Amino acid sequence: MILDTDYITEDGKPVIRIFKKENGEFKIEYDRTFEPYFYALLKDDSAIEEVKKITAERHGTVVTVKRVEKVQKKFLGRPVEVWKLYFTHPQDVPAIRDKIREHPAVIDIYEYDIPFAKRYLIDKGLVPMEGDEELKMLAFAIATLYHEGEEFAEGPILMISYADEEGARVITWKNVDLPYVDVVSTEREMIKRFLRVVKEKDPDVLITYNGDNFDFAYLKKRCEKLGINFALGRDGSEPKIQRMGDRFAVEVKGRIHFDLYPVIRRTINLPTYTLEAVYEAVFGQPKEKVYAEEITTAWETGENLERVARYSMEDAKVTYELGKEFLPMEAQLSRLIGQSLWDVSRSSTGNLVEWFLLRKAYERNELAPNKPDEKELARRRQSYEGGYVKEPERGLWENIVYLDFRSLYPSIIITHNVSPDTLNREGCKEYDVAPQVGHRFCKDFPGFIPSLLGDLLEERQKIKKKMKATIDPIERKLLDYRQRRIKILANSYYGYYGYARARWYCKECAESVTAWGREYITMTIKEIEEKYGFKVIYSDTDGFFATIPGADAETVKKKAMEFLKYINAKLPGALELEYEGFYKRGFFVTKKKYAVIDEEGKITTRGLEIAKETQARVLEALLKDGDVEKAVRIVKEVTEKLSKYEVPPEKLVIHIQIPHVAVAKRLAISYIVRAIEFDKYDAEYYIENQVLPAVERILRYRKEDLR
Repeated sequence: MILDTDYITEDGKPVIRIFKKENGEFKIEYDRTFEPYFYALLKDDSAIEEVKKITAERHGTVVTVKRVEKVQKKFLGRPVEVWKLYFTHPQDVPAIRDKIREHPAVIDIYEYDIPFAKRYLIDKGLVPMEGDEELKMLAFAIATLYHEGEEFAEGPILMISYADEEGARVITWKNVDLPYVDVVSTEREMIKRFLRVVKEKDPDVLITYNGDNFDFAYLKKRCEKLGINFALGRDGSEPKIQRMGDRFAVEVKGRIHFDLYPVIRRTINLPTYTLEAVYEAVFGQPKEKVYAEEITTAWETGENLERVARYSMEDAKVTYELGKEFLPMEAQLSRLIGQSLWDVSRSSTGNLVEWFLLRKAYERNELAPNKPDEKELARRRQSYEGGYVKEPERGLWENIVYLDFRSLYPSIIITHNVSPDTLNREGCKEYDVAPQVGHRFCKDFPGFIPSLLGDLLEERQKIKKKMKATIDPIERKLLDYRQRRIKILANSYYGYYGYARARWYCKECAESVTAWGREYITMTIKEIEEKYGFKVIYSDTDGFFATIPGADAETVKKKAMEFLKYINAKLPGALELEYEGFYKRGFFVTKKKYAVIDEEGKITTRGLEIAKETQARVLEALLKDGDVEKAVRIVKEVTEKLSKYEVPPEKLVIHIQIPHVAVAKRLAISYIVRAIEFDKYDAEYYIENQVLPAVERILRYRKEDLR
């Protein structure tokens, strides 16, 4: 399995090394054959003699142009004559490329900012994270001592917790008595112990949570403070720090630093991104949290070190449990994109497609356009973004079927050949004009993007076919993660067209897909009402709900299957409209806020929602019971229990802490009322101001009719 690629300079010559676990042992390959390059397009091949003598300077050693060959590539669907400029070392390119573009006879410069390490993977066709070998993993986290005002990492570390397969142990420094805790000498010996623990297992993945911005920076500052080489790279090197724009990143050479925070950030939307909230959002188990003030109160005194050590151990366990969950799906993404798991885990969705396009561009000899210059980069961000959802029909509806579009936006791209190269082509025999926006796209020749897109969907079906007829469940899990990965990549193409930093940027293509998306739904938002009964209630992009009014619960299903076979033969090729599921009593209030049922309970969704109890008492009556007023009639009967001071009050309690911080000033942490106590009347405001969202959000009669 290829883990990563980079280069070392040897005698001023670059040497690509391919870190790869082959069989059960780690291995380093070496390739001194490879050499960097970029392209130049010029007026006449006369000045190629003048441009070869363009020289720059790096480290007081003059930079030269090594060799040059003339190659032919198709750029914007038409072949071009560009020159492949070779050089000796990779860092020669940033020092001379602007001076070659500086030449008056050179028109433009191409493929000059691709990292040398990643360029090698593309041009050599080497796909990372391939094969059936298995990677050793170990998760570790550090818990330290904190004081305000003090600079970063001034205080020492208290215990390094590490979790591998076969258990989670904790190395420490003070004396705590637990079967999974190791004490030794000082803060220095515990590092050399942990550095010993790491190399003994020799893992391929060092799993961390927020390790790019906390753990490694903290470990490094104190290691140099105590004069110890932090040997973590399998070649004896120390973890390198990348700039990565705003925040920083850390890589361990020979291994894969898998920071969970960036990947958790991409796939989940949470109010706070703490390990405890992340652990239960992914697995459902609560996780106790020991704070920075409690951790700096136990060690300094020695009182109750039983919890400060056990919290770090659990931090290690869940970071391993999360990494073991999220890494297998992130490995197929790297094998799909063709970059290291390190590069892929910290990449935005748009840059994932960019890496994937550069790969396909090289195989198909497509010259890659350049990144935007800074003037046009600020010009692309001003672009108007417009997506609209028709307002949902209000009321209570039953016997509903939800119809869904099979990959609407990518299917629009392949059918109409939506691409920057086919855009406004000259002299073509057939065009497709987009609705309202009016862009033309040639159809005689397939575009670069739509050709690749069709090769992705027609590669996911061929994989979903193979998921069945495979017996090993872990093998079905491999194909399950890849097919689920192709869909995300394909759905990122429409967003890539609007991506500002994108190379294959085409705002004309993006507006067309939205217009075609709007045209195709509204065409089928009707066409079902005029010919098949069936008036629609809710309708977002790629999906709409519909039902026949006052029809049988089964007749709608039998009528829903008839319309599908009709428009599926009416729509173009890739446009497939599919059947998702059946629903009974359901209501819709403004776009994107809805709650329905199926046929056996279970609130299909909420998308909108003491009071935690009252709100669930409004939902079930509105859907399962389906009575009209009742829910309004019921909440009006909360004042009879709450404002009358006659409902069990010890639920008024807000068990959530960090009225605000005044009870802490009063207690110079559950509470209800500047009180704790309890066992004397409560407040006449919570009954309305805390149940208003339990009603007004869902109930849209008079909001004071419940008062």
